[PDB]
Amino acid sequence: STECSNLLLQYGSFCTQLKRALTGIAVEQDKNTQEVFAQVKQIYKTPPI
Amino acid sequence: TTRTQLPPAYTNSFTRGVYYPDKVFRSSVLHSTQDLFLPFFSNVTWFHVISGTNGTKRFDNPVLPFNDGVYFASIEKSNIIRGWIFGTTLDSKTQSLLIVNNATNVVIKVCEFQFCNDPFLDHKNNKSMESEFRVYSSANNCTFEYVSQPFLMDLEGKQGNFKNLREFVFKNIDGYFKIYSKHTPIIVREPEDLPQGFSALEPLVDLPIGINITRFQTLLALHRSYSGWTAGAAAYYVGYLQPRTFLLKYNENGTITDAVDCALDPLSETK
Amino acid sequence: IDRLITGRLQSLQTYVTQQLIRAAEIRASANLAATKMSECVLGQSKRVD
Amino acid sequence: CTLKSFTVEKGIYQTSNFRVQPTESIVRFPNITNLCPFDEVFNATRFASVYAWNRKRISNCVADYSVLYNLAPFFTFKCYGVSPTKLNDLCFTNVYADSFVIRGDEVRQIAPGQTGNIADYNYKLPDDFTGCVIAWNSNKLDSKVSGNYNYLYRLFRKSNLKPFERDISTEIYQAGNKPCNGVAGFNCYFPLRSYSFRPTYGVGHQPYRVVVLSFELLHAPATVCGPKKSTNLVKNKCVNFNFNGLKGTGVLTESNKKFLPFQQFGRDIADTTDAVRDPQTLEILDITPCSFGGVSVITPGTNTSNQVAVLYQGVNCTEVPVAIHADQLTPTWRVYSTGSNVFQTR
Amino acid sequence: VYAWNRKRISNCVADYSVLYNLAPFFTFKCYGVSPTKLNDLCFTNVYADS
Amino acid sequence: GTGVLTESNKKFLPFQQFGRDIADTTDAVRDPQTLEILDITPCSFGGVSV
Amino acid sequence: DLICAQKFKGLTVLPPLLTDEMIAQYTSALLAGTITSGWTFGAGAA
Amino acid sequence: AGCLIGAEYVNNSYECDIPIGAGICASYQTSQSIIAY
Amino acid sequence: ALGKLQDVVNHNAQALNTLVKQLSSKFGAISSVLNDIFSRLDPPEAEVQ
Amino acid sequence: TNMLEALQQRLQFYHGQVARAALENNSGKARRFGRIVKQYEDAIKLYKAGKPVPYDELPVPPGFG
Ligand SMILES: *[C@@H]1O[C@H](CO)[C@@H](O[C@@H]2O[C@H](CO)[C@@H](O[C@@H]3O[C@H](CO)[C@@H](O)[C@H](O)[C@@H]3O)[C@H](O)[C@H]2NC(C)=O)[C@H](O)[C@H]1NC(C)=O
Ligand SMILES: *[C@@H]1O[C@H](CO)[C@@H](O[C@@H]2O[C@H](CO)[C@@H](O)[C@H](O)[C@H]2NC(C)=O)[C@H](O)[C@H]1NC(C)=O
Ligand SMILES: *[C@@H]1O[C@H](CO)[C@@H](O[C@@H]2O[C@H](CO)[C@@H](O)[C@H](O)[C@H]2NC(C)=O)[C@H](O)[C@H]1NC(C)=O
Ligand SMILES: *[C@@H]1O[C@H](CO)[C@@H](O[C@@H]2O[C@H](CO)[C@@H](O)[C@H](O)[C@H]2NC(C)=O)[C@H](O)[C@H]1NC(C)=O
Ligand SMILES: *[C@@H]1O[C@H](CO)[C@@H](O[C@@H]2O[C@H](CO)[C@@H](O)[C@H](O)[C@H]2NC(C)=O)[C@H](O)[C@H]1NC(C)=O
Ligand SMILES: *[C@@H]1O[C@H](CO)[C@@H](O)[C@H](O)[C@H]1NC(C)=O
Ligand SMILES: *[C@@H]1O[C@H](CO)[C@@H](O)[C@H](O)[C@H]1NC(C)=O
Ligand SMILES: *[C@@H]1O[C@H](CO)[C@@H](O)[C@H](O)[C@H]1NC(C)=O
Ligand SMILES: *[C@@H]1O[C@H](CO)[C@@H](O)[C@H](O)[C@H]1NC(C)=O
Ligand SMILES: *[C@@H]1O[C@H](CO)[C@@H](O)[C@H](O)[C@H]1NC(C)=O
Repeated sequence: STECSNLLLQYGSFCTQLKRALTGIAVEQDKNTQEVFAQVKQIYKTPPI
Repeated sequence: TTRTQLPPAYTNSFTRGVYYPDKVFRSSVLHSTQDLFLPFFSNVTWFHVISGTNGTKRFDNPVLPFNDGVYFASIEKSNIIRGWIFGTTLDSKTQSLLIVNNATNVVIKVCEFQFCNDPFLDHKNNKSMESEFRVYSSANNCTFEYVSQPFLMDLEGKQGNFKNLREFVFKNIDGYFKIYSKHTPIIVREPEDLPQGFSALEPLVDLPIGINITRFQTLLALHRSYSGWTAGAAAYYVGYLQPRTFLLKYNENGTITDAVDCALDPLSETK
Repeated sequence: IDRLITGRLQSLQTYVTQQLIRAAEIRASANLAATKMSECVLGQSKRVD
Repeated sequence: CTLKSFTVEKGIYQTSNFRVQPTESIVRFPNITNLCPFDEVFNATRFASVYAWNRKRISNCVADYSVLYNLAPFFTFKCYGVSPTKLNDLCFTNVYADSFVIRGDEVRQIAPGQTGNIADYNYKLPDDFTGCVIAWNSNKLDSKVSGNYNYLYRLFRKSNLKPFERDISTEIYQAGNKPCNGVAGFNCYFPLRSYSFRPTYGVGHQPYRVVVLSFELLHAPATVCGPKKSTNLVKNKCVNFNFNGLKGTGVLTESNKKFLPFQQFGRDIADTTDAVRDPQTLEILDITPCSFGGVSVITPGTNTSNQVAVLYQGVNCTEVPVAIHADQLTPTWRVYSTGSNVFQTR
Repeated sequence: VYAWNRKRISNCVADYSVLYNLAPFFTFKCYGVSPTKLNDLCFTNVYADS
Repeated sequence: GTGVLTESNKKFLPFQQFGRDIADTTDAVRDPQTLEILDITPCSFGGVSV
Repeated sequence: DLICAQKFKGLTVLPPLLTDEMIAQYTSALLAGTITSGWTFGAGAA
Repeated sequence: AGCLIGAEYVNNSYECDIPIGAGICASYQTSQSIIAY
Repeated sequence: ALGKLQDVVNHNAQALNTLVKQLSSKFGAISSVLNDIFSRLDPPEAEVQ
Repeated sequence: TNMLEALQQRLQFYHGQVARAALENNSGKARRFGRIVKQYEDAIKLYKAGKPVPYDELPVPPGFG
């Protein structure tokens, strides 16, 4: 519905901060794993024995 | 005459063709507007008028369709370019526009009349009243008239080395007509192309004529050979207009220093 | 249609708020998990229980 | 009152907000006083036909619409997007009066988003049209006993007209596939037909003189403002202003803005006209709302004592003291001028 | 008015321009549907009470 | 509406005309002229990042 | 048919930056460090 | 994550500069072009 | 390296900027200026406007 | 094609002539067109009512197609 989008454009920038909040949440989720797991600078390998 | 058809040329529009979308003053803000605009780096026609074959008339004045707007511009030196006549069908029946530049008068005329096969103006004043009205026979039913100061305030070339860059954007919406202009000299013209610079176009008149316009025609101002009818060297550019979204950057003084398109490229959309 | 748009927009805003609250809770849990990993896997912790 | 308790514990409390009430009101309008020629439009001997509706250009004049309300006892004045009295009150820039004559059956066709033979063929209104339509009976004025044929209306055309577009086409209609370039038998037809107004018809078929006004309210130059007395401008004071209908309260001061000749209204980051141009003798002016802020109380507790201290949040003491007779809100609520020394904190 | 007739109309094509072009005097106040949009989109059941 | 019309295996019963999904929106429609069942799906949109 | 309905209403899911294989590699590296080095690998060279 | 246009994939490993998703990241490296890895 | 403090400051500034720019939203209104509406619409319609 | 098609073609053609006379700003010629056309609608209402439509009573038609 193009006309619905046209009339929604009059509502101002409301999807901007919603998109920003969702992107920030996604980045936070990525950083959570990056911080909890990537705590070693080297990938140590167990010996064959 | 038996003029031979010339191949159309194209030129990059660059970052040209931006005008103030409203009378409201904004300073030090990055405003985004949705209006008719000329896309950045767009192909624009490169019509060039000159005395071909060293004395043969060149009728490079085609009936360019108006569509939604034009970006008429030139690197004109002296007053040889005149006339921005419009017309739906370009006959006696159809009501049509008329914009002469006789000396220092625009004389905006909206009347329906017949048009000559090759309308033109005479730059030199007629001796001893003037035959400059050869473009049309006589107006029949006149609806609107407007006389004012000339649309150009540029000084004459004098010795030379400098030419004007009169840029015009014509917009016809909701039974209205609007005019924007801006002039500036040019330093080097070896490629004969629009400079890679930013220029802001300001409104100067609004025409409330609610007329159907579908074709655009331009005229020339040549008096006589100095065989037949000849003129000097000149060129004008036309750029078609389509709806676009533009982000305008106002400075402290309120002029548009630069602007960025929204659909030219992914970087532009990101901006 | 404005009534419908307002309702849908409010529903989206409520969903975003719930997502933000859940993201804050998950971030707290991830910070606790990272602290536990650092203090128990990378070393021996004298903290009781 | 804020805590809803007769006893207040010690601490800081935010009660309300203080605002400098305007000292007076000033109205600024263009000083041109010539009356607009609306009487000529509404009193013309004969109106133009509907297909070729006349367009009238109105500028640099003051228009009093009250004459329309008082006179012409029979009229229809249903208006779009503006109140009548407020229309008399507010300002305009591009006012245009169109006049034509149609029957009383199709008077409703002069409206945005409506279909009909005149609506589609003769005169079309934009969907976002702002302005009034004025219609009145003209059976006495425009109906000869034999018949009135001067008024012509269009009935056939290939495509509908855009809003605010006038067609004076007289070419032969293309009713059929075959071209004829002239009126003939099978299918040639003619685009516009004629009226036959006579007094003997009923009210539905009686002629009606319809006048429509085109209005746009951006009002940057505001050359056709209505009848309003212009008072002397007041600078550097919280005074109500009426610059070309821009009702509001604030402090007007000289501006460093370099307005371009076409530019008339200044604005800010968020849709606030912080700069205005005087409709009178040219003067670029800034608009700033007069001093406001939060009001806080530093009571040490009701039990300990009734003495209180007031903290005005984020306002310089010099320009907004307590002893000014301007009565900056709550006239009875006022601290003593020199009860204690006034301390200016960050 | 007390014994208003009820007429059932179905399985047919409806053109509402007849009420528009003809019957010069009327009152076409309508609820819940635009007149042109009344004439445009598809219906299923129409009841005529006169 | 706007979408891509394809063949549908969703067995419409003789009385059944339309078809919805979990998202409480129309998903299938039967052709008003021929007794053919179609499922309407929006053409792929996705999202773009730079 | 559940994810498709949400996707058709503009409700997409962004894949995580770290795949399951990389998380498993991190866990294996942590196991190797805590087995072959104790707590020394957590405060410098293993 | 999806379809990537304008970058070249290389059989090399580097630290993540621009996180694309699912273990792919992009960067501006050597003439000069955007590389995914 | 002070990403967190500048990030918090940017969040606060962006929230304030969004809140002040939200006044440009028509929300489906005839205009975004209360004074203009009160100067052109009658109170019966200006109330809902 | 009976007679209604020819009658309505006659109506449209003489309405076009009425427009011609009205634009020409000559009164009597338009008034005689008005009498002729009103006689035409009288013929229309006579023919639609079932009564036979006269042919020689109305003025001789031009070379209609
Ligand atoms: C272009 O201009 C000519 C000249 O006026 C128009 O021709 C005139 O058209 C009108 C209406 O069709 C008529 O004028 C009438 O003429 C009679 C004398 O015949 C005179 O009493 C009035 O002046 C009256 O208005 C007439 O056909 C014609 N006038 C003449 C003198 O030939 C023509 O209509 C115009 N073109 C358009 C498209 O309007
Ligand atoms: C302005 O006039 C042009 C004719 O030059 C109109 O274009 C016609 O439009 C109809 C319907 O859109 C088509 O059926 C015709 O074929 C068009 N004519 C030609 C020559 O192509 C146009 O509709 C008019 N109005 C505008 C542009 O608003
Ligand atoms: C350009 O042409 C217009 C129209 O032809 C000239 O307008 C004339 O203005 C004078 C003075 O206002 C009038 O007395 C004439 O009636 C106008 N029309 C004419 C002469 O046809 C205008 O003067 C011309 N420009 C210059 C510089 O002379
Ligand atoms: C805005 O306007 C000011 C005021 O004129 C400009 O400042 C002048 O700039 C010129 C050269 O650019 C100097 O010669 C003057 O001395 C300046 N005057 C003042 C008062 O500063 C300024 O350049 C304009 N443009 C911008 C972007 O500020
Ligand atoms: C049109 O003309 C009439 C009279 O020809 C104007 O009527 C005015 O008001 C009353 C009529 O009841 C009388 O005082 C005079 O007839 C007029 N007085 C003045 C001062 O004009 C009417 O105002 C004119 N204009 C319209 C109707 O718009
Ligand atoms: C512009 O015209 C030239 C001339 O043929 C052509 O090569 C080029 O592709 C055109 N560019 C655009 C954007 O149309
Ligand atoms: C009237 O207004 C004009 C506006 O340009 C101004 O120039 C002129 O001085 C004013 N005159 C008076 C008497 O206010
Ligand atoms: C104020 O508080 C003190 C502390 O409890 C109490 O003893 C005293 O009675 C209070 N004042 C009054 C007037 O009750
Ligand atoms: C208050 O205003 C006075 C006079 O303008 C000035 O001297 C003083 O510095 C101001 N104080 C503050 C805190 O701005
Ligand atoms: C990169 O690896 C792929 C395996 O997916 C292989 O097909 C390709 O040839 C390799 N390219 C180079 C340059 O090693």
